[PDB]
Amino acid sequence: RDLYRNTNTFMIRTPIFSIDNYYEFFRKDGESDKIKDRLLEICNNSVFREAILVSSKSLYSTIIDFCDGKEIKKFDYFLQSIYKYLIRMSMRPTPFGLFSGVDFGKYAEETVISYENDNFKKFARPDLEWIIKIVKELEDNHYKNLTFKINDSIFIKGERALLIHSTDKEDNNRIGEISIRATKPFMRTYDLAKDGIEYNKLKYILIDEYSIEDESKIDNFLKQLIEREFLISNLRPPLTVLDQFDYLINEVKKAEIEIPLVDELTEIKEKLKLYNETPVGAGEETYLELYKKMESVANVKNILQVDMKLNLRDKKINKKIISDVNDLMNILLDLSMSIENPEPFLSKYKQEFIEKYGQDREISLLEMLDNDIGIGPPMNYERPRNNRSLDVSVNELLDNNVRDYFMEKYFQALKTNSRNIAIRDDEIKNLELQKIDYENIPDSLEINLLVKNKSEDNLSDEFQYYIGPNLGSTSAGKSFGRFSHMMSEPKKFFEELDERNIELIDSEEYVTCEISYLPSEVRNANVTRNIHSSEYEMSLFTNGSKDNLYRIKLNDIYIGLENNTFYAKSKTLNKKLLLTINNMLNPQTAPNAIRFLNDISLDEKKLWYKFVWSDVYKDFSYIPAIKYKNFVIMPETWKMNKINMKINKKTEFNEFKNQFNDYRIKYGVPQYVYITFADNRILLNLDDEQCVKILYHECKNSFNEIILNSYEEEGVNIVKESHKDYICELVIPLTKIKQESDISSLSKERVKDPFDEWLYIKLYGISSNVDDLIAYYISEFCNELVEEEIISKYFFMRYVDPEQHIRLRLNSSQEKLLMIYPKIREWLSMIRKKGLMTYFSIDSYDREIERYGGIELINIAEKVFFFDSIVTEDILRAKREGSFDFCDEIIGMISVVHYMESFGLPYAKQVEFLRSQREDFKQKRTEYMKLCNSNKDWEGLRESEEGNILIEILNKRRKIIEYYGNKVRENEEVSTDLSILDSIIHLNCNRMFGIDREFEKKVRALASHALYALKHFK
Amino acid sequence: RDLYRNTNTFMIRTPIFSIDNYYEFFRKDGESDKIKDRLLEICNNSVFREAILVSSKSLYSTIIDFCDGKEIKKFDYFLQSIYKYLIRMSMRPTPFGLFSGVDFGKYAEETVISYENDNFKKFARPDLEWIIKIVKELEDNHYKNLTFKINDSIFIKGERALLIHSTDKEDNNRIGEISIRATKPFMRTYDLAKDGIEYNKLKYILIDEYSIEDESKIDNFLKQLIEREFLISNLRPPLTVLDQFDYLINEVKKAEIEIPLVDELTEIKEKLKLYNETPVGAGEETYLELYKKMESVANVKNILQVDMKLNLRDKKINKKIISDVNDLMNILLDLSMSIENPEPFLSKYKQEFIEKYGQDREISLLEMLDNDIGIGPPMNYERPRNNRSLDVSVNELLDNNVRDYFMEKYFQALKTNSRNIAIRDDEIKNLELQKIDYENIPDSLEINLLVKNKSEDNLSDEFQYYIGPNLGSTSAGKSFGRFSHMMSEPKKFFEELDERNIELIDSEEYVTCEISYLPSEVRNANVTRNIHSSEYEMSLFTNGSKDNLYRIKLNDIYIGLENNTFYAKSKTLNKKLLLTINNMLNPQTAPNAIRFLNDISLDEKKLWYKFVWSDVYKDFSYIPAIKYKNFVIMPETWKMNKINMKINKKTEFNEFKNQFNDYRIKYGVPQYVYITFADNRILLNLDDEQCVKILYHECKNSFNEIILNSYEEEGVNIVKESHKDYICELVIPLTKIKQESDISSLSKERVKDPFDEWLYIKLYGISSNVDDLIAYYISEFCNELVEEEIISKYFFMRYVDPEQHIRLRLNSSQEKLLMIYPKIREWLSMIRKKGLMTYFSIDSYDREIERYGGIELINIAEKVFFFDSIVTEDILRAKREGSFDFCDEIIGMISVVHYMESFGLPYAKQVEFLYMKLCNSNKDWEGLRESEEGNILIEILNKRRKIIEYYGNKVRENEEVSTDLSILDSIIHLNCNRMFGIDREFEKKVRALASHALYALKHFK
Repeated sequence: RDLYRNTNTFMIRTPIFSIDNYYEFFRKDGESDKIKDRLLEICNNSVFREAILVSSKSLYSTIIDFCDGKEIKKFDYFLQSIYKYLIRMSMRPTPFGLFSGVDFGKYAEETVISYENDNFKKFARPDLEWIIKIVKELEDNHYKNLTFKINDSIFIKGERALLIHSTDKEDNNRIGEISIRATKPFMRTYDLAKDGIEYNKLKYILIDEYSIEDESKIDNFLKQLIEREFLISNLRPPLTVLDQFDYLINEVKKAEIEIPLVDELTEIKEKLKLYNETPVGAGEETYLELYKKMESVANVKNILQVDMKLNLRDKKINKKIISDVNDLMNILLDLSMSIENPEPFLSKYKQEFIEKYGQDREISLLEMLDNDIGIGPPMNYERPRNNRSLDVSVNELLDNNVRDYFMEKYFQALKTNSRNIAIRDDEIKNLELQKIDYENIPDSLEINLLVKNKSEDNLSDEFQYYIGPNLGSTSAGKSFGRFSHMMSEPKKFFEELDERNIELIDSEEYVTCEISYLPSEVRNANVTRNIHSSEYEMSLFTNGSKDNLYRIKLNDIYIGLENNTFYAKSKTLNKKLLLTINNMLNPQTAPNAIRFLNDISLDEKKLWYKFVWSDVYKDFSYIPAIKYKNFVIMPETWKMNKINMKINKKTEFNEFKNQFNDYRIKYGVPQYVYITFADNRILLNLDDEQCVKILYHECKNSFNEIILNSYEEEGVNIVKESHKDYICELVIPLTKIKQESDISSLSKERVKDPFDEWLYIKLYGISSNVDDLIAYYISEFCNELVEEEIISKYFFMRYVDPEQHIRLRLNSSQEKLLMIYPKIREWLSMIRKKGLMTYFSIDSYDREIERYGGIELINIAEKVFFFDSIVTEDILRAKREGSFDFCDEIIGMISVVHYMESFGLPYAKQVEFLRSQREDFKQKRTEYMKLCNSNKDWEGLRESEEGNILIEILNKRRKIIEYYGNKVRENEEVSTDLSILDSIIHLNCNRMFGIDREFEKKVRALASHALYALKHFK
Repeated sequence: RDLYRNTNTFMIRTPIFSIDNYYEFFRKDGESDKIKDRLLEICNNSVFREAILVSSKSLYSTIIDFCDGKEIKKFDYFLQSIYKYLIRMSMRPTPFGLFSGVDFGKYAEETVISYENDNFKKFARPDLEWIIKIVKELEDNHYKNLTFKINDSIFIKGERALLIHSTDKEDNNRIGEISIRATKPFMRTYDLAKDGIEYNKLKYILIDEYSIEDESKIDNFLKQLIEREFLISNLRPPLTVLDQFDYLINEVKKAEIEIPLVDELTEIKEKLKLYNETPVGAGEETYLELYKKMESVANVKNILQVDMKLNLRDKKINKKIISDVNDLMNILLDLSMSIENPEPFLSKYKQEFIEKYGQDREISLLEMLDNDIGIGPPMNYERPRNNRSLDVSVNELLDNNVRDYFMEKYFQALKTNSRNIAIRDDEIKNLELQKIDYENIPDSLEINLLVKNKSEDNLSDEFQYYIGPNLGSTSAGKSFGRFSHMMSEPKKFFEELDERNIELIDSEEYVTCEISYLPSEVRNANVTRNIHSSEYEMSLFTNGSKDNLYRIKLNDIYIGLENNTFYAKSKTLNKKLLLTINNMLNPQTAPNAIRFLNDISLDEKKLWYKFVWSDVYKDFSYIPAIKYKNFVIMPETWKMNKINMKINKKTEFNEFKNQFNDYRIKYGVPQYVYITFADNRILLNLDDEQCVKILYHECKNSFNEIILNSYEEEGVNIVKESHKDYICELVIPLTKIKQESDISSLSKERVKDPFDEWLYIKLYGISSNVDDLIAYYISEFCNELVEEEIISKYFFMRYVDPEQHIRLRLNSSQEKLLMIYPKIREWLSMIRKKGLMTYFSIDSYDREIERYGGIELINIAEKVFFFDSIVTEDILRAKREGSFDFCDEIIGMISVVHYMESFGLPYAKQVEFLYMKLCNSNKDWEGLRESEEGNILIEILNKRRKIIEYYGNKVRENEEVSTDLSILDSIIHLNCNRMFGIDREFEKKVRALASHALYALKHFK
């Protein structure tokens, strides 16, 4: 079965020169091997010169001097640069500058890709580093004309206000939290600037309502907020519009400011329009005029960004490619089921969240991630690291059968001297792996493919695929967003993706939202400006493209768990958010909030390019190519270490050369390899290429990322111009086929200080005597205090920190509790002297209000816990006194059944409730069916006087549970009271038996079979 | 340079049959391949029959039927048993039964080992299961005649008393503690039976002093103590005497009991003497008579234990062997430095011990290991597991360069199709590993070697060595003690080991102590009775061999740390204990106390047979042999899994046979291999060998312990009888060459309850706003309580228990602390409402009495902490106001130097204990007082000076205090914590810079 379908279009990538320029440069067709000579004939190529100019203006100036014949001092460093760019212009399809370009194709019944005469169109635009220099300059002068909004990242925490990264930053301050004080005039500003205010309109209101007299005090105040980016002006362009520069000119035209600058920007816009029409190689002088004019307006290092479009004549591929890729995804998703814990840090974080907050609350995203008021971030987040000493250990738990399979594959490959390992469908089927569930399949993806034709002599589309060095991406659209200004109809592309996303998810519960973010170092944002079609937008440190009706704020995002998976909800909308980011922003370097919102959008989905064998082979210096059918998934690879290569920074060439030839002979390294960083394809039978090799080896300390990969050395290239071959990469986007409380964390209702109506004691060192201490000591003392009316009620339960303890909670007034504490000390000293305990502590009681039904019902649940304590004490005593001889399993079963009977869950439901969560251990059938039958009044149990004692104890608890059950059903705001019933059953088991998960599981199984067998009697 | 020297002697081990009996049974020289005929011929061999009789009387009875010509039921099961025993009699030197024997050799200038005609002596003696079956019967009938002692394993905990393993146990009970109530008449008996007492003398004291009037009450009391083994009778023999049965016959003569039993025991003793005189094979009829006599006295499964001595004529080996083993030990101890954390679980336990008890306390062994009053055992101990939910993840931290070295070795071996990997001294020297220290080299060891002539051509001692399957032992004499009754002069062997141990350790402080333990399942102890020459003995559940002067009791042992290594000490002796166990008792199944005492004796020593490459190759299904010079360190090995042998329990033979022949060719498995369990050497070219293979493989589910190892296929055997080869194994023992408080844990002095004169508050949620919370809020509130005289003093510090918090401690009376608690509540609510904290708790204050000098000086240290808190608040406030602008590093250095100066540690010591203008304290910090900033700083610090001088003089005045520099170091660590919190890097920097500045000032001091 096919799991994915294609979209309407795909991306084509291709370098500017054919492969012939590469082989011809290594003297393929000419005897000359002079160091210069050819070096002059490459610098006479105008397309090579213009490509260098747009990328590195320093290296350009050296090439001019070289053609002038001037002495160039380094020359060594000069050759390395020229060689590396000549290679990168012929061999690396990845699009950058003018070295490589992009185009968009369509699926067809045949493959044909061709170049037109009018190949290569330029798309130049201003760099964001340059634009934002002008924005700051203007608003630093003319702010009285501007309109301001509050920064949507703001968080207000007590008397402090915060932003997600440091602004107006300081080396003495970035060592800790940086914040402004939330003074009353700041809180007034926060309400006025909510949706934009004119500067003069804001100023006079503050001067009015605070009198001040000194006008300069308010000007100085507002300047601080603007300079620290708590206020954002209208001039700053959105990243989500199609043209940031046109936006800025429009805004300065609305303000009617700096009229001389408006003309200069218009002239720059016209010069830039002229430059984009010049063909490649003709633009050199035109670029320098524009670059000089822009440098005269704002002096920054980057100024211009340039892209180019291939402008192909034909651009069709045989849709057969989609049937092949669907085969690959099946085997990879099957293999993904062998890893049991693929995200160990996020999985640990769920346990911390549940232990703090339970299942029934939604928590503010910014509170939750805070170190002081939250639980902090996951332990692998490096922005504001978690300051707690938590355990960082992890294990993904690979299946030992799959570890064996790949190790036998490796051994057989070495023994037979095979350069590749092949996996096969029927070999994987024999592994007996668990099948993937549909909800775990990822909803869209992108894969990068190099395509070569396997034989022209068969006159057929026999294609060989290699997965590209970057593999792909986790969502369709991320690779395309960077080129939205080059697409003919970008809105129609993203509307399709948005429609298919909405089609795959639950209707009416979800809305789509885009995340947009401008970092402090704005060079990084030049790849982060893109179009989108999500309904809502959250724009941080920038103006948004959306109207204020569709604007979202970080302090409005609440996080919850459902089905053990995280979701995000907007409180103002009361909608769940489906979150998108249409660009290749790296999550691991973003602030923790953005990284977390990225992570949870992929929660419980498989990551398709996380390969199982990666951990099996991580220690080998050599790995064969891994392939499936006609896909090469990973290339053949070699790496270098201090054992196999013996190199120092004091080592020298010729000495390295001898040492490296021994490596090539020992490991079989072929003539062509990639050096897997930015140096790429190296020809080893050429001494200048080994000079690149040694310089990298020696900077990389002879180990660091010195990884060699084989070249794609079979098949032939599919893209041709006349007779010249071009190397070509496809990006294929795929979409999944569809298969049919307001109580705050520190409210005084939730958290009770010591002696604030409750005294909460932890008793340590109890494990050897737990049952005698409960049944005798605690029972007598607390039941005496109840009769003297000193306390109204108590309950206890057993827990584990490191070390086991009893938790004992007493309820009264603060006055009465402080009055008796001296007698509690004497009591606990007497217990210690007998050796029954070691030490104790007093703690804050944190009330689980939402779990037991809200602020009304938890008062009744705390009475239910009081009566269940008494019954437990009485059962433990009668058991110790020998008054009956039932096993622990029988007492558990009877207690569970008596709970459901008194809570009022009718028999038709009971079995299904005790299911949904011992077959040969039922062999006591007659005993269990006799005892668990509640009919008449436990008639089968009352048969023996031992059983009569037992039921007369349990019935002390009955009437309060009935009352609690009726109120839970009487409440219309509470639903699935079966979750409340389940919670109180766990606590009774804890009280009687302690922590034993297998024991509790046994009691619930062993009682579903007796209730089932009583079907004929109900 | 040689690290080890030989002892006077070594052990020789040899099977009872020559290897020719193996090849002749697989038709080496025979055309016939019938299963019978040969099956009849071996069953007519008298040595084989008696060997089977001594080991399994069941199978012996089947052999007799088979020779009587009856038809056996199983027959197939009959074949595999006879094959397995014939092979084990021919090929496995490990001594057991009559299958194999032992002898003791001496070193010489040349090797010659030869059998005499008088070979093979029997050494039969009774089994302990039978001895103790008889002992229980007598002490049940005749207890009134016996003398009794307390069980030396006893522990008393509050009102309960406990033993280290369950007695009179119950399957419901064994899951938890089992104990007797320590009632007053028990505590009286515990004093009376200290040195032993007669039953009547004990009974009538108790009856009198408790005036019980009903005599039967005390009888029924003492019977329960005896049945539960809280009392031990004189009849029960020591495991550490030479003959347990002669001891038992002697004690019943002293007691005069049951004289009709005593003559029967004496006659059993006589018949046993005659049996030991019979040659092997001649004894079947005499064994059955003695066996049936003994079974008539006590019916139990085992009854008799038998060994045999080889009685070699010649037994010299060339002393050259000792030089080769020194080379092996050099290269192995060199490799051992590549692993940083080889005992991961015990290192965690050292951290938990430092956390709970610190560096200055000695803790009772049975308290420390207790789950409730102690910290429990290490997390890998299986006898009462640690019930705490700790993280058990562990890592040994192998050096990445050595992993690379071994991985390129393995790749190169597979590529060249080589069957072995060789390690070399110069290759290891290029790894640039750290050098092993002399204190880490283990004091003694034993190594097992199979020895072959590399060739006969020279008639020369060119030897090839294979390390035996069990490798060796951690201590000299562990392999030997099991044969103490067969040695000619056992005391002279064990005396020289004790003397060599006493010579290696520190004089005067140490004594040697033997641990002896009898388990509840006594069959396991038949290998645990041995002689020793240690000065003291601890005997558990048994009588000892020593007088009461030299008896040690388990509740007398205290544990401490020194130099980050554990030691054990006796409180009565006031001596450290050098602990010995001269037998192969497995520590991993012993009670937690015995396992911990074993682990102590090896702490911070290397374990020589823990091979580094064992972790690197653990995932591979084939491994070449690892060798060095002329040692094969590990054999070549293959293992089977569900990928390479697709077999199931439903799989039939023939299909297995075709499946396996494929595996052989793919992996190159040779003709002879060991199946590494109790089936051992297999000839794969023979079909019944394949039947043994498949039978094992099916039960082992095609995975469990199915490891194949190659045979020692080159060289020739060195032991000959005329012209018959025997396989021979040596055990070489070696010894290292020498290179020249009374305050209990729950005393009211130590632990203070909440409001018990101390109020101890932990404040959470504070990490964003420390320094402001200290300098303003805590400062202004607590100092105002001192002015009111509501509290006498306070101090604070910063800690982590996962979450960061402040620890704030206030001192007053209980009545005053309960009176003001409402205002403390109002105070902390206001701090919370500003968002400066989240929640708080009240905790017990556990005072570090021994760290700060004992019960008197601790009261002064707590005043030093009070004045140091005030100075920290003042410095933090002045910094926040900007009254000075020094770096944190400057303030740290000045405070450290001011501490040493005011504590009175002179300059000549300061640079040994650990900018120039500021740290020069001369005149009156005159270089600092020059600026106004420096005058403000120094005036704050001088608030602290007077109390530190007073404290320092009292420390030096108390002659009971030693290394007062540890007190100064402690209080300097606290000052840094208050100002900067927890950052180990920053303090290390601050101290380093201060030392450099003080050293540069030598001309000025």
